[PDB]
Amino acid sequence: DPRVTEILERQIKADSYGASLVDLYGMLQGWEYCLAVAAYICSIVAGAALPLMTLIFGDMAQQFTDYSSGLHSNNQFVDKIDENALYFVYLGVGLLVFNYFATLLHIVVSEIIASRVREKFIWSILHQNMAYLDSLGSGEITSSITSDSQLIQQGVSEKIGLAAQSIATVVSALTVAFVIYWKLALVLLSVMVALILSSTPTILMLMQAYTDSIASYGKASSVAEEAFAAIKTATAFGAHEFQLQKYDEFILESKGYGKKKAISLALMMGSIWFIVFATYALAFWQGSRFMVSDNSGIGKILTACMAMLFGSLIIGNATISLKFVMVGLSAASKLFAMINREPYFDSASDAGEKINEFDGSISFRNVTTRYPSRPDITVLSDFTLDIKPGQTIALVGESGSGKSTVIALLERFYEYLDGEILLDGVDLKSLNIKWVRQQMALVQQEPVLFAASIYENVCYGLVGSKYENVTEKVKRELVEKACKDANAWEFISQMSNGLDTEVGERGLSLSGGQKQRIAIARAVISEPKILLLDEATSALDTRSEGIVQDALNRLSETRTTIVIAHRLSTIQNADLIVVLSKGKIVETGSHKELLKKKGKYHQLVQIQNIRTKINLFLMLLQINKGDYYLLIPCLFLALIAGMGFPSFALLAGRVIEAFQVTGPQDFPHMRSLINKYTGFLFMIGCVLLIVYLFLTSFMVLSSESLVYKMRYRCFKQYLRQDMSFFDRPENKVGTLVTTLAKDPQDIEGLSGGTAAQLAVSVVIVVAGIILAVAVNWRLGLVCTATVPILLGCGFFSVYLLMVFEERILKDYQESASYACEQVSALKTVVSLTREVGIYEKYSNSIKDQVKRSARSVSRTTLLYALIQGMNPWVFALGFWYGSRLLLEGRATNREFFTVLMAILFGCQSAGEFFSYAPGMGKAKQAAINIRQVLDTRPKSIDIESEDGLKIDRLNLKGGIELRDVTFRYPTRPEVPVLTDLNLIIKPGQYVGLVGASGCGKSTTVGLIERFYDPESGQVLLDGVDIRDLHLRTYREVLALVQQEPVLFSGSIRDNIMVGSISEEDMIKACKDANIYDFISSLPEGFDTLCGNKGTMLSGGQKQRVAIARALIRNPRVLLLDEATSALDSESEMVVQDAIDKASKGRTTITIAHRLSTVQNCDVIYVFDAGRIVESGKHDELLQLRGKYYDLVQLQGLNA
Ligand SMILES: COCC(CCO[C@H]1CC[C@@]2(C)C(=CC[C@H]3[C@@H]4C[C@@H]5O[C@]6(CC[C@@H](C)CO6)[C@@H](C)[C@@H]5[C@@]4(C)CC[C@@H]32)C1)COC
Ligand SMILES: COc1ccc(CCN(C)CCC[C@](C#N)(c2ccc(OC)c(OC)c2)C(C)C)cc1OC
Ligand SMILES: Nc1ncnc2c1ncn2[C@@H]1O[C@H](COP(=O)(O)OP(=O)(O)NP(=O)(O)O)[C@@H](O)[C@H]1O
Ligand SMILES: [Mg+2]
Repeated sequence: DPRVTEILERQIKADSYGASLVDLYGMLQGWEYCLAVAAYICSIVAGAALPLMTLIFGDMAQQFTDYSSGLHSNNQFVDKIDENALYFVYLGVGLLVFNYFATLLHIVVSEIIASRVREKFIWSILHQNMAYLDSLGSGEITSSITSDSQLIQQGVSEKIGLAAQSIATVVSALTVAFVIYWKLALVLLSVMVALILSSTPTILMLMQAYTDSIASYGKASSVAEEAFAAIKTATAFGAHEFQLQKYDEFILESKGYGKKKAISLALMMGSIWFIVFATYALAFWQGSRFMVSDNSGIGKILTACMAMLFGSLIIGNATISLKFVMVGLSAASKLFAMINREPYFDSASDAGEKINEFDGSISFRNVTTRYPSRPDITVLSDFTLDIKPGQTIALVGESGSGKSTVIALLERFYEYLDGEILLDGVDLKSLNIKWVRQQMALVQQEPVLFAASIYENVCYGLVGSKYENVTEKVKRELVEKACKDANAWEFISQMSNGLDTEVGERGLSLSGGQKQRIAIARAVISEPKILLLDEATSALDTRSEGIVQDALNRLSETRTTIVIAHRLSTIQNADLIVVLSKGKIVETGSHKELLKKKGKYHQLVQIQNIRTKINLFLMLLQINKGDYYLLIPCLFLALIAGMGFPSFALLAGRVIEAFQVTGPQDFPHMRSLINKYTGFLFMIGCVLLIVYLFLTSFMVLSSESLVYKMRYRCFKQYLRQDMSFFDRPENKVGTLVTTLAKDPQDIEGLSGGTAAQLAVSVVIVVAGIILAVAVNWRLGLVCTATVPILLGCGFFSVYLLMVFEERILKDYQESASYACEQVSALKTVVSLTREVGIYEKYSNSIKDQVKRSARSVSRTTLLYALIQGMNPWVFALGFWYGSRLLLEGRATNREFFTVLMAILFGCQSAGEFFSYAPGMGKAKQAAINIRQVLDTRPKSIDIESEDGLKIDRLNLKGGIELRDVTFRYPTRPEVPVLTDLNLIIKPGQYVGLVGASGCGKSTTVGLIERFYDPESGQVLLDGVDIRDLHLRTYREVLALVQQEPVLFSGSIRDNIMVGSISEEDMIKACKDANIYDFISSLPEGFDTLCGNKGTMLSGGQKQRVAIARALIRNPRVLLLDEATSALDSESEMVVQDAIDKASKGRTTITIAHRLSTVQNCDVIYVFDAGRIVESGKHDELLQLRGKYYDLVQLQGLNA
């Protein structure tokens, strides 16, 4: 027990890992480290040189004020201005150079790190033991290959460079502000820190609201998942409003939390602007108060104020960039957990022995095995067997005996706890695993061919052979010979290219017969010593089976072979047959020997013989008409913003002019002016605050509303679709749930909030331009011509960042798809030992991709650096022109700084709208997908349409008639299920539809319920076609009891009343279902929760609840689609008691696999390939000695 349990956990134990940036940045080797260092240095420099613009602005402001006061001569003013303009030019050039190098080197280093991570991941995944790989959920490895490596690459991409730039900018801004003027900087820092620690409550509230909304939509998404999975039951019982009301109850909680989200976002975005203008006014006021003692001047006050705000504003950029770093580290924590895990079997190394002159003899001695997933069941117990060279052995038995467990033990996929497996007397645990797998050839039931030429697919089996590295002509001859010996040359010659044709997604797609023969050729070409045939003809068509079986027999006449045959006629001439029952060998010997013993083999042969004998924005705005009451004020607060920012610029210009003091004699007057305007700069600062407290709020509210509708309607548009919509491969339950999660959420980027923000930004930009032109037309015209440049730069910074974000995902697609292809077929890869070749191909692909990607990036990084450096040049031109204007008297210091602050506000307000650009990158896509979903309408089976003859209960006879019905499943229209089916149920008949499996007897339920319409033919209820009846009332007449009982999450009373068409009909139905006793025995009454929690119920009680649900509506036609073909024998009797009572008094159509139930049917119909072969009662069918007789004999033997 201790050793066994330790082995079973160690085979599957996935140890966790906590990754950091040390692990990610240690992927560099040697001279690559310098690149990383260089990148960071550049980033830091590109962040430290940015707040020097505040220094140069302060110096130019001081020069302008001094010249206006009359302190210095024209020549001095011109020379100083020109020197400051040169300083802007130098700063712009430096910003360009360092931004280029920082971005390029960060991207290159991220490419290198992620490529190393990808290589290590694929190498590690390929060489894990199969037990761990099976444990990994479906699609986990492919998601780690495709969508977890991009996150790692982003975490160390230019995003971390921008985070470092933001931190450096904050540090440098604080340093500049404290070095130039420390007293005012200290006062401003104290006030800002106080106002931030005072806004910590609002941030906490916003994060809480986000978390609560996420949880509420998680509950809503669980309701959506259960409805889609149980869409048949909901369609049959008309539970399309019940599911929608359970969904709407949870997407109305998300709206309630979105109202807190809106309030918190409005408060936070108002606090951020309160800090801005409060600091501005306080800086100017306290600087004037300190000037009466320091003579600091306007320059130092402006430098300190600008540096403080600059530093604070960039804190937001650091947080957004650091989000990517945190997400990347979490993805690394995942990928490094798997990369570091050591496999249970050391197949990567070359440790082990290699048998020379391998004969091909195998020996199992008391082999015992328990799978790691289920450590309590012994799948294989005391397995003993000896296979001499040349002996073809056959493993037979019922499903779950453990036949494929022997092959899994041989191939080292799983570990055997006790016993001993010997290859020519050498223990299997002391042999090289890759060599062991090379000495065998595994031919599975489902053949896997990879996306390559048939020549390459066949050569995939030459790994580790003596012919692995030979001249290509010898390889071509070998492939030709192997394809001839596999009966594959015949159809290969027919194809145009021949051996070079590409079998895979791209190129021709072959039938199982061709794919299986190519797999046989790939197996034979290696000349194996042991052949493992695991049902190589199980899924094959009967006609194809002949050619392939011939190939398999010719292959296996001369090698040690272990045949697991689905058809026992193929293994009659096997040298030895072993019968397995629950992992134990019951008998072994020749065909004639076992038959004379009349044991399990005799029964299996008899059953086989019997079976053989029987056989865009305006659209969403129009949808959300409610936003019309959130767009009447938003065009009035915008007007207020358009009259508040120009006023703010005017006041700022007046305050700067007030500082034109020649000496200490002007300090009193200045102070008075400073005071007065600083009052207005507050009174107009608060008004705008109020606007933000409303405006942002409305934005978020609007968005929330839209999302809610885009959820509700979308769900209401999925429940409307007919079953053919849900049969399509794309419309999986998980896919539809993910679409409901994503698209309604993502369409929030083109809501009324975006329109309001765009309108506000446009109004502010236009108001700034108008104010600048009115104040001084000579200056406003240049401001009008610099604003297009200053806005394009701000937009294209975001656009190029988006391009950098998209490149990572769009570039590693030709290579991630290859890895997902070779990993989705991982047992085939492992058994061929194609692990090294796949590693070499994938590594070469991504190594080429790195070199391509660096040169791809450099071109865009050039433009990004140019845009980043553009701003100081614009400021230099503006200041030079302004100084030339003050020279000629055509402008005033007040007018110049009013224009400057106006264009500053315009560019800061238009940069709020550009941050919406990434969102509209996805929202647009979402919008078009949602429009298709809303427009999707079922062809004929529509529940919402009120067109059709309604049914009258008084005249409702309840008879059914399928007249000349033929039907094909739309997914596979080639294969017919029903052909020319003529069938009649008279009213009140208890009819049973028995038949061989695959006869399409269960499709009659779908046709009567009108899940589908017949391709050609008619279905009539009481002489009236069902296509002319109202679907809702028709389905209310019917009732359905499915094979596996479905109970939607909720109380027992709710599930039982789903089929209600008074609290006493429900009791009566529960009594008729023999379930009321169990209900009264529950801790509570009918309020007990069943779905997904509460008192769990057995299959019998679930089926009885389903029967009561069907019974409440008092149906005239009860459709029992194998209501007991899921129950154990003991439970089946009470469920059958419930079923028999329901049949009395109404038309009942029972499809049953256990023909004991249908023994009391008035008329029994037997199906065969979709047509009614035999009809009549039980005794007459028995006397007929036909297909029903064979079925009852088969059921008697099968047990
Ligand atoms: C699951 O959660 C998902 C998440 C939900 C929202 O999370 C919030 C977390 C806090 C965070 C990052 C958010 C918005 C504004 C951010 C603030 C701006 C302020 O600016 C400063 C500096 C400048 C000052 C003037 C004002 O204060 C900072 C101290 C303040 C700040 C950086 C503190 C952190 C805030 C988003 C994202 O969803 C898209
Ligand atoms: C022109 O291109 C851009 C220009 C500026 C920006 C920066 C965006 N700003 C940080 C938005 C500031 C928002 C904010 C408000 N309200 C604000 C701050 C300062 C402002 O003037 C100094 C301001 O004027 C409206 C607004 C604060 C809440 C932060 C980005 C740009 O591209 C994304
Ligand atoms: N990876 C696994 N983890 C746990 N149990 C497993 C695993 N694989 C198979 N089993 C169970 O082990 C038993 C034997 O499985 P298996 O060896 O596949 O039998 P089989 O006779 O080859 N099946 P079949 O090919 O359908 O006739 C059954 O109970 C299986 O459900
Ligand atoms: Mg099997």
